[PDB]
Amino acid sequence: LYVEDNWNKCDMVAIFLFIVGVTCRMVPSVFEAGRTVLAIDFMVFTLRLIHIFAIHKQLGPKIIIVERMMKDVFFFLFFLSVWLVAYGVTTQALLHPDGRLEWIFRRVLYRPYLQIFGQIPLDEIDEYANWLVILLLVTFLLVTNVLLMNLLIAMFSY
Amino acid sequence: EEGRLTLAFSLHEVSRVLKDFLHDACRGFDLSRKSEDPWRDLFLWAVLQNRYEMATYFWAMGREGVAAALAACKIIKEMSHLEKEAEVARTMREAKYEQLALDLFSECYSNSEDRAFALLVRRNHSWSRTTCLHLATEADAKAFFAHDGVQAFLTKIWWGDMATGTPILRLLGAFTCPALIYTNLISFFLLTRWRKFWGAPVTVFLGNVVMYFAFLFLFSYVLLVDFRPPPQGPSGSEVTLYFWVFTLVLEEIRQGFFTNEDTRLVKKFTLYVEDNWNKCDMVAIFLFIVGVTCRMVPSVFEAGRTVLAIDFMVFTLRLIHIFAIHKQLGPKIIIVERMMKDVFFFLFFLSVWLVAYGVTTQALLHPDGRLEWIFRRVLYRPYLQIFGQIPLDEIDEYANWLVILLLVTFLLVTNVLLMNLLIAMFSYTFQVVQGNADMFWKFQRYHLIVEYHGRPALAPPFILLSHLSLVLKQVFPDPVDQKIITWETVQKENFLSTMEKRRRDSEEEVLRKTAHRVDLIAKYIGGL
Amino acid sequence: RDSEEEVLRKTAHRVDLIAKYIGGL
Repeated sequence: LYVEDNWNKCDMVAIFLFIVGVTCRMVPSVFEAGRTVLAIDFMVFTLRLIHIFAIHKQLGPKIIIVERMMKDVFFFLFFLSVWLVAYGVTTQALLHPDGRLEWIFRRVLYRPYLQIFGQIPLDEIDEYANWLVILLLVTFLLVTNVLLMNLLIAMFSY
Repeated sequence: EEGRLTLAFSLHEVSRVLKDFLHDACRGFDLSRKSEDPWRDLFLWAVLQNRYEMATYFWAMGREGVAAALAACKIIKEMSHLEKEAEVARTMREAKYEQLALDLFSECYSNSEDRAFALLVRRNHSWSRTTCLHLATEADAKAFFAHDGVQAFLTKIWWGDMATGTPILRLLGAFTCPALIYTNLISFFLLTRWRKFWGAPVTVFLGNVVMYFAFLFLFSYVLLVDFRPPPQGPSGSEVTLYFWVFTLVLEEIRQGFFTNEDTRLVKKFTLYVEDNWNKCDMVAIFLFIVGVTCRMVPSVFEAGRTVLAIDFMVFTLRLIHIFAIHKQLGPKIIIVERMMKDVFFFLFFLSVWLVAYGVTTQALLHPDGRLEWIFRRVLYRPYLQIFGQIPLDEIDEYANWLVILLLVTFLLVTNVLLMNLLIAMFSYTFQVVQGNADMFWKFQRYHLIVEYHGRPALAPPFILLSHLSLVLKQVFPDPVDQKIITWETVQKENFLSTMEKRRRDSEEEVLRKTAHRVDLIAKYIGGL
Repeated sequence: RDSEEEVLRKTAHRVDLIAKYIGGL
């Protein structure tokens, strides 16, 4: 019944991460790995702090509302991310005929954080006329991702 | 008239009206012999003429009440879609031959919950051997498929073995574990146990979805790095991806045309295309074959690359259907699909507004003969000014241009208001359409469950060998059903009796009865 | 007891009783 909680599991995984990191901290060869594990342990510790709303009448139930929404939010966000990655694959395999896996992955990540955050690199997204029509169709399709975000927030509020 | 033109009424014309209506009543109707199952005959005779009271009466003495109430729903729905005087049509359509079957099945399922599931799969004796589900799907009985009893049936046929109890975690984890491990994990010569544990629908679902992901990633990498010169063209990509997509199309056609029976080919073809997602697969295969034909033309190399790279987009957009079975997420898809029809139009007009703004700005501030320059600048401003980039070096310059830039910044808040209107109507339509979403999802789940029941366990690659085995195989009880019939009748009359008791105990009847008795006793006492 | 359904049923039954009695006469 101790483990039957969800937050007791939070504390358990937190202590596990911290002890793994403190064991890595004794290995001079894995110095950076220990630093990484402690710096994620800190994140789980500071995420533990959420329970202090439980006693506040005004704010308290908002936490459990969010927790209820989170179960569907994770799945829907995962699929939306798969859609975004598919869009990235289409763009990369069409416009730019990048053998470095680092190049492909980092460009797909940057376009998710530049084109979806307000950066249209016309120097790399607009170039002979077939590529222009392709860029047109991509800008055309982006409104579907906007609709997907609208669906997300609508179901979230419902 | 048509029958005599080919080469007053007997029963042949009647039989033909009915067979034209349903084709489930194909037997149909010697003017002397005593009729067989006459109460049905009277049900029909009184439901064709749209007579209600005599119809439900004649029904309340017949054998079945989820076979016949659904056939009568279909018949009156068709006739109401065939009426001329719209008053008669609106009268017919408001007859409710559906609530009767839904009610009889509710009361027939609460009482046993395991005989009901022999009622559905049953081969009805009086209506020429067609299951209650056939009749229920012809009538488009959305209000019947949404019935909790039928939903539990669809579940127990979805899983198949250890039906209600198989958590998704242990289910997915059972991938590699052997027979006895499954026995210790999920309930259910041991080769037959492995068959009964990996022939069920849900295992076919997961197997085919895993093979689908593997197909998409193989196709991605072979569209990315397997474009060797047109001398070889698609070298490693072509063989694999072509084999896969070919067997996939073969699976689609087979499952489309070789599943139910050997009915009319044009009808099956038209109802295959009558979907929206069958059209998705059709246009996908068309795009892929166009691209693979372009891939043989060394002059249009880039065009083939483009067509394949759009084909990939339509393939990966096909993946959306796998939410249909998830209760929590399922109906969100159809909510979005409902909103999309208005979303497309409203977004198109908003885009026209944005382009008009771009034209005003370009024709005012910058007096660009290159069409490329104009179009690309209008596109960039839609992705820079509406995304957070105000180029003051090109939007601010002598004072008239300054006032113009001021007015443009002033007007931008109207586009902000337009976006607010968009999201507001978007959120409203969701609550507006949240009603029928559950019923539509239930219908979709039925179609999906029977679909995945139909197919074998092999994947699209192994679907070749599966269909090979299929073509190879193509190359080479009265007492208990009588018991179920009697039980059906007993439950029908139970339902009728309790409905009549509840109608008697209605307080309107009580008040009218006591008022009439008060009037009688008052007249009597006034007589004295 | 004060439920109006019980009140209505009680008064209807009493009306039926008195009606049967007065019809007997």
